[PDB]
Formats: sequence, structure tokens, C-alpha cells
Amino acid sequence: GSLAVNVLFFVVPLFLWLILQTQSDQSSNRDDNSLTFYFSNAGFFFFQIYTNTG
Amino acid sequence: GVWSNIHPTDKVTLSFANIGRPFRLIYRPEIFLRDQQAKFIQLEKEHIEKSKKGEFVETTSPLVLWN
Amino acid sequence: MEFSNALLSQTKLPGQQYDYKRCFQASNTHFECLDSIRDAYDNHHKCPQTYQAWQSSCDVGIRRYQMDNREQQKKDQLLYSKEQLKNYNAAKNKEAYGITAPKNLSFAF
Amino acid sequence: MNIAWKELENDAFKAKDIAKFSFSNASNLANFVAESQALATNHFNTALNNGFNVFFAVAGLLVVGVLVYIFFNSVGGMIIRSRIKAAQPNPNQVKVLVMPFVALGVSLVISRAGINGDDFGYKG
Amino acid sequence: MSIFSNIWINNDLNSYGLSILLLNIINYLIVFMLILSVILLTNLSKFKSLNQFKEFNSYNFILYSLIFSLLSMAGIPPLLGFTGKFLAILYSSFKSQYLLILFMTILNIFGMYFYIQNLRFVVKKNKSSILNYKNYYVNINYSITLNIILLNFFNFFGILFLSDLIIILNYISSYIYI
Amino acid sequence: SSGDLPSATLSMIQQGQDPKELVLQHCKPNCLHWEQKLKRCEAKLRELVNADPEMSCMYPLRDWVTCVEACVQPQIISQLVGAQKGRIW
Amino acid sequence: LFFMCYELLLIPSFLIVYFVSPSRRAIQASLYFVIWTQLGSLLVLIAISYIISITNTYEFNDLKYFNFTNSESTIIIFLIFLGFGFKAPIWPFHYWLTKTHVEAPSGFSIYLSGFLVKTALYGFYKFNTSIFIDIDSSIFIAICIMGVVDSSLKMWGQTDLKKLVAYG
Amino acid sequence: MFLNPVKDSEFDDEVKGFVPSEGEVRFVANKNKECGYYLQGIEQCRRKMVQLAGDSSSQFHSLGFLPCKRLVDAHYRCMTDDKFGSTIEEVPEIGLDSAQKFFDCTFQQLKPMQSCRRFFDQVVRDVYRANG
Amino acid sequence: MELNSSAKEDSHYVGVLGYPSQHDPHTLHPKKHDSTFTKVYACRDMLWDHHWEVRNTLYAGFKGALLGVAYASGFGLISKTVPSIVLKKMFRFVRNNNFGHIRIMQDLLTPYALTGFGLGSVYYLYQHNVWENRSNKWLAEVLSNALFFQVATAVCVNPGFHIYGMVGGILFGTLKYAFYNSSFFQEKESIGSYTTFGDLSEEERKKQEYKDYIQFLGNYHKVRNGQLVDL
Amino acid sequence: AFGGFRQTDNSLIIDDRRKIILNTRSLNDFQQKIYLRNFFTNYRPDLSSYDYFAFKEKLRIGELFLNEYRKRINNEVRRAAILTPTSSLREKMNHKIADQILDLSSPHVRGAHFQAVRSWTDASKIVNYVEEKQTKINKYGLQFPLLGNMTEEQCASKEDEVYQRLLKEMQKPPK
Amino acid sequence: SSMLIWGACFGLFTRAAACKASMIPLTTSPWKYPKYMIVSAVTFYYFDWYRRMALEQLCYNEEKLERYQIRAKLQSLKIGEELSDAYRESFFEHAVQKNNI
Ligand SMILES: [Zn+2]
Repeated sequence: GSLAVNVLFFVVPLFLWLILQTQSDQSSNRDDNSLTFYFSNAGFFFFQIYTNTG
Repeated sequence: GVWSNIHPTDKVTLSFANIGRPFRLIYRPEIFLRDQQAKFIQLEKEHIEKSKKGEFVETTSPLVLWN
Repeated sequence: MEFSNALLSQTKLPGQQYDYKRCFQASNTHFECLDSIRDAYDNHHKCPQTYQAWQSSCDVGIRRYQMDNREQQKKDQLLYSKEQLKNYNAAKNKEAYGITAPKNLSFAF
Repeated sequence: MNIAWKELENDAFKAKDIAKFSFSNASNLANFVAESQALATNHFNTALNNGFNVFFAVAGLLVVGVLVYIFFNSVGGMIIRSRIKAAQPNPNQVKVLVMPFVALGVSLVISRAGINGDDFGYKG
Repeated sequence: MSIFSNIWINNDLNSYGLSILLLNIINYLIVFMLILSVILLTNLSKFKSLNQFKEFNSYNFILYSLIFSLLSMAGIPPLLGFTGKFLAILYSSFKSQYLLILFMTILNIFGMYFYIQNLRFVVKKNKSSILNYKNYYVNINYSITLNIILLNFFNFFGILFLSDLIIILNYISSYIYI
Repeated sequence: SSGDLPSATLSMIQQGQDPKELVLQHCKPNCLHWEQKLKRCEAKLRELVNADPEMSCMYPLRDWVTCVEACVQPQIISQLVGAQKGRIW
Repeated sequence: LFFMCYELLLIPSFLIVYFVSPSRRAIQASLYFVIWTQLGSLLVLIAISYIISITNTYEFNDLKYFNFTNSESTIIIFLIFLGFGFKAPIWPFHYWLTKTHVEAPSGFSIYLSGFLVKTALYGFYKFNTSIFIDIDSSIFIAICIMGVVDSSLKMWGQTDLKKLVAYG
Repeated sequence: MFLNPVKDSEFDDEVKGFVPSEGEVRFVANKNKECGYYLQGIEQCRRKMVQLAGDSSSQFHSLGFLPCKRLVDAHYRCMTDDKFGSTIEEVPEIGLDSAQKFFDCTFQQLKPMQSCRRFFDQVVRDVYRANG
Repeated sequence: MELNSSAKEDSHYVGVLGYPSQHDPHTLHPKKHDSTFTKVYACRDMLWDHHWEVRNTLYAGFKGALLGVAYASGFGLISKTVPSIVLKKMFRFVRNNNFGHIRIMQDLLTPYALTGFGLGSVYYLYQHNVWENRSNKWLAEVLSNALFFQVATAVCVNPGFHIYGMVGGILFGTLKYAFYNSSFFQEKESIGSYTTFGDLSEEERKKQEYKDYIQFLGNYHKVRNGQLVDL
Repeated sequence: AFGGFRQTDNSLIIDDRRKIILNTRSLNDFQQKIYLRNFFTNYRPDLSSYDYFAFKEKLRIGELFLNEYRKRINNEVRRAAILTPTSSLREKMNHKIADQILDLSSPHVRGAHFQAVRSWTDASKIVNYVEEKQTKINKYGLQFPLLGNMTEEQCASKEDEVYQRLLKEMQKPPK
Repeated sequence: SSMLIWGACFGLFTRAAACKASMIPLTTSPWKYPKYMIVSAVTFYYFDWYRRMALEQLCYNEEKLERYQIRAKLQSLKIGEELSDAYRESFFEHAVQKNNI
């Protein structure tokens, strides 16, 4: 087909990772939502019944 | 039912959950803790006996066991 | 292996046999000379003649097993009684028929 | 093992301490041991019984309604069904129409009564 | 295995691994004996090449029994062969051996394909007719059939009763040092 | 979420204190050979009533100090503010 | 029991594809389905064994009282992400899904796209929420976005409608 | 709770929030993790004592909750890092009211052992804020 | 059986216990009132200096060459097929030479020894100069070994198999980190051991240990959850 | 019983509190817990499991409350646009409304974002704001059906308390 | 539940499954139905006793295995750690106090 186009398609995941890294740099200095697994509910699930027996 | 009446936990969890743990601890934890708490209950008893004499001993003070 | 007294006690010289009758007679006599005076740590020097008979009658491995068993029994006696053990066993076997539930929203930790 | 009442006397402890370590009245202790400080075992048992009855009624009515609907509307093609219904006597047509709707609607009504608290006595 | 004021507390059994190995051996033997009983029901001369797994397509008992035996050998979760591998991985993680876990994972996936490859060969155009004849009629053995019934029950639902076997094996293995 | 959470442990560097004395008295076992050599040199120099001024215990002590600070210095710096590594390298 | 119930779903699916599909190519498609889904299940099993052995417990609540170090958290998150992305098809692992949809019966295809893959989203979520992970999610986000881009760029060159629905 | 009363307020009960220092949160969390054994024992001791002499006819009904006092001491010592006193009666003048609240909410009002931890933690917080 | 035992020594623990140290100065110091011959002979400490870059590179090359020679002896030469004419010429050469076998062995084993020497030297120079200061040791080992083995597979073997070279490099790096860098099955200490340094008396340590045991009691699920029945 | 994983890295650990020296690669299960797993994973680690559940619910409600503030000011802007012609809308809106719009923007109010990036002190302040509103509305008994669940018996006592409080507030002198 | 009834139910379904697998009719060789339930009921009844009695001996075995682990740990200490203050007191207890024989 096209060598240049095939190479560009091959290197797409690296391009996405690099763009995400650059925008993470942008989020870090603006104190924006970072790309992390946020842990603010201490393991409590979304709408979960938490009751006891006895 | 009759198969799972030896433990309050289901048999599958008992099989794939207690990897390398003592069966004494798994099935009769109270006796396990009491046995490993020996020489601490004696120290606590001696501490209480001394406290009956009006003297407080700083060491062995944290040894207050309820199990 | 290489660490257990049980497996080392089974190792013996060729042509070496144990007289279990005499050894157990001497051990019973010594342990009845003891157990009449009770101490946290057993003092064999308070029962000298029975101590000498026990030493001359039983092998070293048998004596080590006997001391380990005696220590375990003394530790167990100070902690448990027959009636409370029976009650605890009955309660545990009774609650084994039920299930265990999570303690949601605890306080201690 | 060492948490007991042997060798315990009020002489050692001062009155104030005793005042802050004494039992409450009989009613509070009874509610504590019975775990009935807010709700009673009678409340719980009544709620279990009501839930049992509600589930059994709802399930039975739903299954009856769907079975009668299927077995009354699954007898053939449109013309065959029309002929069968026309041949049916009036009470039979009335039943095969009404009673599946009655069963399903009663199930829904029981559920709606389950989700609504209208027994509250602070009205007016 | 910690110490507090010259009192030792241990939460490790130290004999669990031997029981796990015994369980793996016993489970493998059970599944192997299931598949060999299935083979012993039939005419033995028919199974020479690997493509001749099609010969197991005779009637629903033989076909499904061997399909489930093969799946159990491959380590498919519901069946009996999965429990031994699961407990081996659990014990390896307990002993903190991630490299051993990785190599067992590679071996397990390659062996699983090695086993399930033969499920493709079972497809046959018609019924195989792999039964011996006696008194002009096919000879169907009832005792081996009942043995396969019991082995199939414990292959399907052995995970429910695995706790008792683990208890017995740990009881046996606790005697090793004492 | 880390960074927006409270810190569980407060080291004495984070309290504005110098742990160098503790680190020195803990890095000494790493250089027992040089310390023994310095002690032997001091004992030898004490015995001689007359010695050349060129002779001194300065070099064994230099070696011992070099070893001790080789153990000590980097670990103190590694906890300071501004000594963190880069985002990638 | 969560992990066991997740694992229990494979045998009925394989049996349905093997015995009910009319197409002849479905025999190998079932094998592909089994081998990819079981590789993912093996990764999830390694993560589960890690969690169970380190914390001798089986309740989601007890995980609130135990902390995992950075290395263990990274290992667990990578393992669960890859294992659940084998079933919920992430970019590099969807060959099995394409083959299985092309060859499987229509009803089971409906069940597989509509519901079965969702079973991977649920479990991951649970294991994602019960553990504290201190890693950057950029790699996982990039993998998911690569999956989206790769799948959506391949829709033009499809003549089979079922394969097109599978790519969607 | 982390609300302070507003003084000279137009209406009766007006409050203003505040956030503790990072040191106080760290100290309370660490002590709770390191001394939760005593806290659990108080709950078990409290229930056990009533089970044995809940009736007024028992021989030791007069003693009441006395043995659990020992546990209540130990926890206090743990929560105070043994820097103030061997018993809760030796608590400084600050936090004394919170100790009375804890005792009322633990024994006189046999509340679930969820509210009672708040008052003991309040004692610890007051001591931490006062001393250093 | 130990691997990389010198680099895994805990110097503080060894010094506290009094154990001999593998980093102690193993050097020879000639003194005066000695002959001129022992001055020259005492210079052999150069070969004992593990901080000498040239010596380390030469030792790595020697190890690589030895490994290559062994591989050729066991698996390389026997698999390859030699033309009958070449074999006949070689055997005729043996007939007309007193030690002709040695020359044949040199000719057969020279390429493998040379390749092993080059690979070992390049590997040592690549590891010691590039990846020695990376924070993540496991990742550094994995990446470096993967790249090196991919390049080696491309050069020494057909370049179309470089992916398998990368996979082999990853696996080798994992194995090296597990057993050559870390210490599994080869431990010089005991798990849970510690050393005390303060001036605290036995009573203070015992009190702290009682506190530690009280805290440790909270790690039991039944104790923490309050699920114990009355004994 | 909680366990642990064997460590690999070789690094000295100095415990000045217990006056001991340990090694990371030679830590047992208990020592790993107090040396490597002691970090916090909550906004407020000092709260219990129940208390942090209440805190988390209050924080979620507070984020929704700030979003509601923004929605209310937007609806007020729409009402002003409909009711006031453009000949004077800008000046009136510039009075007291533009500042409030800019006070409830992207950083202060989460809006449509995945997560509000708050420190533990910011979360504490939001929870305190919500609790202040709750205390204001609870003393008047305004939250029975909408934000509460009381029994019939508690309703009468609450009504008596609110009636007495309203009588007390009315008879005070003005400030 | 009762193990005797569970075993009897097991034998009843085992015989019916065996009849189906052999393609022989049910209702064939009827006397094997009561025999299977009797054999299976006794078999699982004895296993219920054996599994319970194995737990008892296993628990008592771990008490002896408790002692072996402590002594194995002390004997596996690296040289020079025996007299170290971390293990000196525990080591002396077994070498001196436990010399009671
Ligand atoms: Zn030190």
C-alpha cells in the first residue's frame, strides 16, 4: 500500500500515549484532573447496601 | 447443609481462601489466641495482684486481654 | 528433617533396643514423686532418687519427649477447665450451623 | 480470662468512679441485652411475615395471569382465535378477558402499596 | 513467624505445600482414570491417530464424558482439574514466587491449547460405531458405566466437596515432621 | 489521590533536624577495618617517644572518614527537598 | 465466590458454540474463544491469588484495613486490566471476538455482545475500587483509545454485516 | 464533629466549621490503628457484663461495669502515649467534659459503640490541641 | 550455590556481627627491607582489583568466550553438516601432522570463542555504562536485556527472528532480576532479624514489645471484627 | 490474619522510636505492616469506618450542592434576560450577579467534570459547609419528609422543641 | 440435613443416571435401587465421621508442629545471629531452660 501511511498507522499507540503525557503535563500545573485511579470512596461502592445482621 | 455444617463459611471459600494458615486458627480461633497469649495472662495476673497492693508497674501495663 | 526431635529420637545405634516397661515404670514413679509438690518450673533435684532412676532407665529422646509433653500439659492446665471447654465446643458447633456476616461500618479501626 | 468479678470490691474504688461505672435502670439494661433500643423483635418478625406473604402473593398472581393470558391467546391464527371466541359463551369470554388483567393489576397494586408509607400517624 | 518479648507467634502451617502436591497428583489420577475408563468401554483398536478422536462420537454418554474429561485436563474452571492448578498458583503466591507463577502460566496456557486442540477432531460425519459385539449385539458394560457416572459426578461437582479432601490431606501431611 | 492526602510519617528531616549524628553512628560498622587500622596507627605513634613530624595518624583517619561519609552522605541528601528525580529519567 | 461465578460462564458458552452453530467454521472459532478467554481468566486468577495470599480474607470490607505497596498495586492493576480486557475486547485482543461472531449462531451472538462481555466490566470495577493504586492511568487510557480508533477505522472495508456489527 | 459555636450570634444555635491540623489527624489515625484492640474489648466487655448481672438480684450487681474500667484505662493510656496519666481520672482540665460525655454515652446511655468513639477522640483531640 | 554474592552483602549487618566482609581491602603492601623480586611479585594484586575497568571487561569477554566454546562443543558443531570433501581434507591433514587435531579444533572453535568474547565485552560495557543508574531496577534490567538480545539475535542469527530475541531478552531480564540481582533461595540473614542501638533498658524494650503485640492483635480478622464467641 | 509479601530491595530502615535497625529485604509480615503499609488512603484517616462513610456521603452531597448553586444562578440569569430588556440588562446583571457567576466557575464548582481535585482540607471545609446548613435546617425541623425519617413519636417532640425555640427567638430584643 | 438421607438420595440418583447412561430402561433390575441407597447412605455416613475425626487430630498435630517451627527457626539462624540481642534471650531459653531432661 503506502509505506509512510502504514508506518503512521503502526506508531499510532505511541502517538496517543505521548499526547496523553503532554496533556497530563498541562493538567499537573493547572491542578486539573490527572490520569490516575482516584480513591475517594475508601472502597465503598456506588449505591451499595451496607447493613448488619443480628 | 450437612456438608457445610462444620464451619460458618462455605466450603469453596474454605478451600481456596486459607492458604498456609493454621486450621486451629481457622476453626477454633479463641483457643488459638488463648494459647498464644500464655505467659501474658500470667503477667497480667501478677500486675493485678501488685495493683491490689497499691503499686503500679509501668511494664506489663499494656497487657490487658479480653479474648 | 534435620530439625525435629521426633525424627532424631527414632535414630538409634545398631543393636540398640528400648525396654519400655522399665522406662515407663521409672517415669511414672518420678512423676508421682513430682506433682505432689507443684512448681511452675519442675525441679528434679527435689526428687533425687526417682530422678536418678528415671535418668538411668529412660533414653534421652524419651526423656525429651516426656519433658515437652509435661510442659505442654502444665501450660494447658493453667488456662482451661473441662466445663468451659465443653461449653465453648458446644457453642462453636452450634454457631457453625449459621453463617458469618460482614461487619459493615465498624468503629474499632 | 482476667476480666472478671473475683477479688473486686467497692472499697478500692472511689465513689465518683463507681458513679460512672454503675449499671443503668432495669429498662435500659433489658433493651440493651434484647438489642431493642430502637426496634423490637416483634417489629422484625412482623416485617418478615409481611414480606413473605407479599412475595408469595405477587409471584402467584403474576404466574397465574401470564399462564392464563398465554393459554387463552395462543390457540391459533387471528381468524381461528376470532371463531373460537365467538363460539365461546359470554361468561367464558368475560373470564378470559378480565381475570389475567385482574391478577397482574393486583400484583402491581400490592407492589405500589409496598413502596408507599400511608400508615404514618402524623397527619393533619 | 514473629517474636514479642521472647514469645513466638506463627500463622504459617509449613505443611500446606505437601498437601497441595498430593491433591494435584490425586486429581490428575482421577481425571486420567475417568478418560481411561471411557476408553476401556469401547473397542480399543480404533484409537491409533489423533484425528480418530472422532471415534468417540457414538452416543451422548461417551461423547460428553470425554469432552468434559478433556476440558478438566485442560484446567477449565468449573471442573476438577482446575482446582489443583488454582491452589498451586495460590501457594506459589503465598510463597512469593512470581517467576514460578509466570512459568507455570506459560506451561498452563500451552498445555491447555494442547488439550483442547483435540475437541476439533471429535467432529464426525456419522456415528462412530466403536463398540464390541457379543451374542450378535454390541456389548455395553454396566459396571464401567457406573464407575464413569461416579467419576463424572465428582468431576462436575468436586469443587463443592474439595474442603474435606484438603482437610484429610493436610491431616496426613501434618505428620511429616511433628 | 496521593499528594492531596495527609502524610502518615514525619521524618526528622521534615521536622527541620539533622540526623547526621545518628547516620554516622550507624555507618561506623561498615568501616570497622579502617577504624581498627586507625586505632593501631594511633597506638603505634603513641609508643614512639621521638617520631618524625612527617609521621602522623592523618591518613588512616582520612581513609576511615572517607568510608564513613561514603556510607553517610548520599542517604541524607536523598531525603531533602529538591533532590527528587525527574519525571521520566 | 465472585471470581468463581465469573469463571463459571465459559463452559455453557463453548458448548453452545460447539453444538448449536450450523456453520462448519464454528469448530475452530470455539477453540479461539476458549483460548483467549482462558488466557484472560488466567491473568485474573493470578491477580486474585495474589490478593488472597497477601491478605488472608475473602471480604471486600477487610481490604479497607490492609495497604498494598506500590509494586503489588502495579502488578495487580496491570493483571486485572489485561485479564478483563481479554474478555471485554481491548485493542490487541479481539481476533477471537471477530471469529466467534462471524461463525456463531445469531442468538448466542446476541447474548455474547449484549451481556457476556459486560461481565468483564463489572468485576474489573469491583477490583478497581477496592484497592488503592498510585499509578498513572495514561497507558490504559491509550490502550482503550487505540482500540476505539482501530475498530472504527476498519468499518469501511467490511462487506459482511455481522463482522461490521462486531466491530461496532 | 468539627463545628464551633458562634458567639454573640443573632439566633441561638449558629456554628462555624474548622479543619484540624495535619499533625492532629496523623496522631489520631496512628493511635486508633495502634490501640483499636482496647476499643473492641470495651464493646465486648460492656455487653458481657450485662449478660451476667443484668438482673438486680445478682450477687455482684453493685459492682456494675467496674472491670471494663481497666480496659478504659489502657485505651486512654495508649491514646495518650503514656505521657499524661495511668488512668482516665488523671486527664487534664481540658477534655474533662468530653470524658464525662463519653462515660454518659457509653454506660448510662448504652448507645451503639459508634457515637462513643467520637467523645473519646474528642478527649484525645483536646489534649493534643492543649499540649504538644 | 550463590550468584553475585559480593554485591548483595548487607555491610551494616556484617559489620555488626563481625562477619568477614567481601568488600574488605584484599591488597598486598610490600615493605622496605625486602628484595627486588618480591616487589614485582606483589604487583599481582592488580588482577584482584574489581574496580579496574579493563580487568572487568577482559573477564566478561573471557566468560563469554568460554560459554561460546562450550555451546559449540555441545550443540553447535554436531548439528552443522560439513561437506565430505572438507572432512576428507581435514582427516588427511591429521595424518600428516603430529598434533593436527589441535589445529582442527582451533579452526572449528575460533568463530564461537570470538563471538562469545565480543558479546561478553559488549554486554558488560553496555550494562555498566548505560543502565547502572536507573531508579527502577527491574524495568531497567528488562528493557536493557530485551534490546541487547534483540540486537544479538538480529546479528548472530537471522534478522527475521528479532521478535523472539526481544521476548527471550525480557524473560532473561526477569530471571536475572529474580535470582542474579535479588536474593531468593540464597539469604545471608534471617527473616525478621534486627539490631538494637539505643541505651534503653530491658524494661523499656519489653514495654514497647507489649505495645507492639497489642497492635499486632488487630491483624486477626476475628479479633478486629469482634466475631469471637465466649470461651 | 493479614499476611505480606517478601521484599527484594536491600535498604536500611532506622526506627528511632523503637531504637532498632532493620533491612527491607528481611521484614516479616508484621514488620512490613508497620514500616511499608502505614501510609494513609483516606481524606480523613482519623475517622472510623462509619464516620468516613458519613463524611463521604456529605462530600458527594456538597459537590451536588455547589452544582445546584451554579444552576440556580444560571436560572436567575435566564429570568433576568426574559424580564429585563437589553437596554438596561447588562448594568443590572453587572450588579451582584456577574461576580456570583464567576465565583461558581470551573475550579470552585466541579460542574460536568469527572472529579473535583480537592485536598483533604478542602473536603473537610465542604463537609463543614454542608453540616452547617444541616444544623441550620435541623433546629427548625425543616427536614422531616424530604431529608429525614422520623417516627410518629419523634415528630411530636420535634414539633414541641421547634415551637419553644420559635417562641424564644420571637421574644428576644432586636440586634 | 442428615448425611444418611443425603447418601440415600445420592444412591437413588446414581442408579437412575447409570440406567440412562447404559440406555437400559429405568424400572429395570428394580432391586438395585434399595441396594444403592443403603450402600451410599452408609458410605457417606462413615465419611462424615472420618472427616470430623481428622480435624481433631489435625488440630492436636499443629500443637506439636508449633514447637517444631520455633526450634527449626532457631537452628536455621545464620551464624553470628545466635548471640545477637535480637535472638539471644530466646536462644538461651531453649538451650538452658529447656535442658530440664
Ligand atoms: Zn546501626
